[PDB]
Amino acid sequence: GNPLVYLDVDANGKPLGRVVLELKADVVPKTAENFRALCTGEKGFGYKGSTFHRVIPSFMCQAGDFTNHNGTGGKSIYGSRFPDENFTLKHVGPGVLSMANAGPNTNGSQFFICTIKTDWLDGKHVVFGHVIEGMDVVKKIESFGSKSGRTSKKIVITDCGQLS
Ligand SMILES: Nc1ccc(CNC(=O)NCC(=O)N2CCC[C@@H]2c2cccc3ccccc23)cc1
Repeated sequence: GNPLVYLDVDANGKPLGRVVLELKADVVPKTAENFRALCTGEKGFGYKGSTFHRVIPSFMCQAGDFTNHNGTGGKSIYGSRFPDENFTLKHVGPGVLSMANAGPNTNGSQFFICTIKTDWLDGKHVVFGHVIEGMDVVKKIESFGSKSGRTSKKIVITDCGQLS
């Protein structure tokens, strides 16, 4: 079935707990496979040690720039960027997992988890999963955000991997 992956997240050196995500490989296999491998780190690189660099309360929490560590970078298992697979899944509510981008067909490794329904991103950002467990962790992360997106705590993915 669909992969289940996890992110263990710190805020200022103390553990917040674990976010578990289902990756919808049945709808978006390529996008799901990318996130899966970046979680395990099996290609030699991935999310372990990277940060949530942009967090905006009542919107979303953005992470995954493990190359430049500032929100301009990241890369996929396929190459630096890969196409928008499809826009079949929608940004329906809190807990939606979706790809950040710099316009059409520029998916890399950056992703976000919504804390509200973000319908205006439908057709622009590829939705590829959702939060199975650990929305409390997502809310903690959200609480350390700000209007500009700058975080008030250092939010790090200390460990990540595949559960099934
Ligand atoms: N591969 C790659 C991906 C992203 C980037 C940098 N691009 C972005 O951060 N773009 C914005 C973006 O993807 N998102 C996800 C929802 C959060 C943010 C976003 C998306 C759409 C509207 C937003 C309005 C205000 C603040 C953030 C907005 C560079 C390289």
